[PDB]
Amino acid sequence: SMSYSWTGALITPCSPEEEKLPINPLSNSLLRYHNKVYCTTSKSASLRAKKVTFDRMQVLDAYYDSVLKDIKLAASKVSARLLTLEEACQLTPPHSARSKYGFGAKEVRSLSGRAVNHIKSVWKDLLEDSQTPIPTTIMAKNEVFCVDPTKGGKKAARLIVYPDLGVRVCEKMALYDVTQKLPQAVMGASYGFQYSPAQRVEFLLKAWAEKKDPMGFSYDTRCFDSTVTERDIRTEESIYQACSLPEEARTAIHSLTERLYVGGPMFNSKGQSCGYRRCRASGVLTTSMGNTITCYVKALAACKAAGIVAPTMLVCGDDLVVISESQGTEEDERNLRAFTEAMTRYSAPPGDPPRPEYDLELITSCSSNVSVALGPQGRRRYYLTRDPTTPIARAAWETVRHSPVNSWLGNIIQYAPTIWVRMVLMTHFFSILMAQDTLDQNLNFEMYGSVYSVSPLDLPAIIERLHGLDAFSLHTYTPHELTRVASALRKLGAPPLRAWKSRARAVRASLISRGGRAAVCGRYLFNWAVKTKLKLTPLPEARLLDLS
Repeated sequence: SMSYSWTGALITPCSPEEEKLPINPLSNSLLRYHNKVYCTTSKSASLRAKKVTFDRMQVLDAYYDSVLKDIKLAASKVSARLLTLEEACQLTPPHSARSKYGFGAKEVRSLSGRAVNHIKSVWKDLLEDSQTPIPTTIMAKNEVFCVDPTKGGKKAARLIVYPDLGVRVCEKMALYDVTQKLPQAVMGASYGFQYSPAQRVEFLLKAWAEKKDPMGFSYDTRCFDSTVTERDIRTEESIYQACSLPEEARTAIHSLTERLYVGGPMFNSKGQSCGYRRCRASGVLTTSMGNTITCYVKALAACKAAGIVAPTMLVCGDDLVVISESQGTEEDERNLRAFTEAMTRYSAPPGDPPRPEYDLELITSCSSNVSVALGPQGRRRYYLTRDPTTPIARAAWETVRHSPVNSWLGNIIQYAPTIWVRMVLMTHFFSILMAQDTLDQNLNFEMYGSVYSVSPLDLPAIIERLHGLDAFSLHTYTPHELTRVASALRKLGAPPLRAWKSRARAVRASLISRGGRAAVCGRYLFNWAVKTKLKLTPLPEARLLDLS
């Protein structure tokens, strides 16, 4: 019923937090310097807590029961195995929060005796005790954004709840294989985390075109993790148990569910008792899978209850998109309210009220949207994009405060064909790499389910294999996309696109001077910056393949 209960103890930081940069070397232009970027910190943790703390009223119906039955049948078609202790240790990222038991990721990844022995006792404890709640640590996330004076004030920090390192390894042993198969088995094409950008585009276009008169909407649940009830979480376990799993995993899964996922005591960085959770914990292995499947179920039952006609959905955690047959604007608005009302009954209230959309380009799925531009031959070419405000804000921050994993490399790769990646991010970072003389240096970034290491000097081949040769020749972007990029640059206080184009020439010229891979980067990545474009022929792209 109540998402959380608090003792009064504060949510404390573990290190001194920085909220603003001393200098922003991206939003600077000879005579115009700005710094509108910020990082969330502990100071806003109490605000967040108040936002996410409320009573959940949940009431199901025949629509829900029916859909859940279908999903459990689908789940019985899956088989999963226990992960080996070694396999689980090997899946532990390099710098994940150390344990309070005398070891860190380093020791787990190398299987040191202390870590291994501890994990074995934890796992054993899961098999014996299925009741005792596992303590969790709660902390405020430090994420970078750009002030948006019109939409509102600075965002409050997100809260992150997670168990000790030893428990996190045991989660993988029991549910990792499941997290890799279950969502697709029960959702099929609707499971969003299975598509590369080109496929996501193909999916959205295909969904929009199959309707005689399309209408779509992206649902946004207000504090989704906070809306999922204990009932929802136990139901998720029955869905897992529907699978074909070894008795030992079933035991651990039930324990993990009753002692962790369902809820439990939270402590701050100081060890003080902070409160009690009765909703989704943000830092557990099953959060992405649990949210996705629970959102799909509620969403599918909602569509039926509301009478949504021929719905095709795409789910990405708590982000949901529905494309169906339009019934006329009047009827579509009535159907959406009905949908929203049902979602609310299922305890999945909306943040921003949903509204019908009749232009595919304006529908945001998994944070992105489809747009179009012209290829070298002049034909239409579709690609995935998104609002660049946050992505660039973080690129600026990561320019000054160098982090272990870079978000900018990831955005460049995932959004290579976008005009904001080509004219801003690429021009900026290649200029910064040559300034520091670190072009061939490998960097780490994230696409989820991993951290990848790559050299900027290999970007052109990576981009061709991922998006094709057209990624270097798109032109004539839509007025909606150009406007959005321009708005983003204004809010950031960065120079306009035409200025980046001036700079791109010098970057391109410098790269070509260095010859080698750098020269390729210059000719391919900046062919847009010159009037007399070069040829551009296939590269040794046919020598790689990605997982994410």
